[PDB]
Amino acid sequence: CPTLDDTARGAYPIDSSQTYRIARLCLQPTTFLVKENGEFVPTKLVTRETTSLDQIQGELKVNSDGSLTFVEEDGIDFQPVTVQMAGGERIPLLFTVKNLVASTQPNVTSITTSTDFKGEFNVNGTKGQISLNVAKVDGRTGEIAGTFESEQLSNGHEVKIQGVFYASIEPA
Ligand SMILES: [Ca+2]
Ligand SMILES: [Ca+2]
Ligand SMILES: [Ca+2]
Repeated sequence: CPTLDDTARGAYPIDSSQTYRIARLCLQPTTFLVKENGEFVPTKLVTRETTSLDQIQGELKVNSDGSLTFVEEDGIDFQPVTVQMAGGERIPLLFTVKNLVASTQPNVTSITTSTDFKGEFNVNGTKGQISLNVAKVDGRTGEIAGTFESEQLSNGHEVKIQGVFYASIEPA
């Protein structure tokens, strides 16, 4: 995924008289865990081409409590991946955030390094959950970066996926 400038600093103010969007969201997985014996255990990513989701975008709606809700409306939000268990089994997994709806804490006055987005998405007839932890904000450009963790059910396996993300926020 893209990265922020070395000098990225400061919060990104949100003007309540304006509306905003996520123009781009990129998820780069660093971690695929598969449940075995009730434990999420690590696997090796075997797919050597791009495994990121990117170009994800959509409105940021304002709720009555001042939180923002991201409604995913487009993007490369689905990627088939193959991982390999320690014992050698190669499992195809579906990495996705399709139909993501994720909200911040209340009373949004600015996007900061303590902003979180939490919500749910659809994986071919079941729900997944995801948390985005913003870790860095460029207040000048609207670029943000952080880490994510999702849980879902792809191909008869309960799967956790973790990694890094980049996004850009801008007025509508
Ligand atoms: Ca453990
Ligand atoms: Ca453990
Ligand atoms: Ca944070």
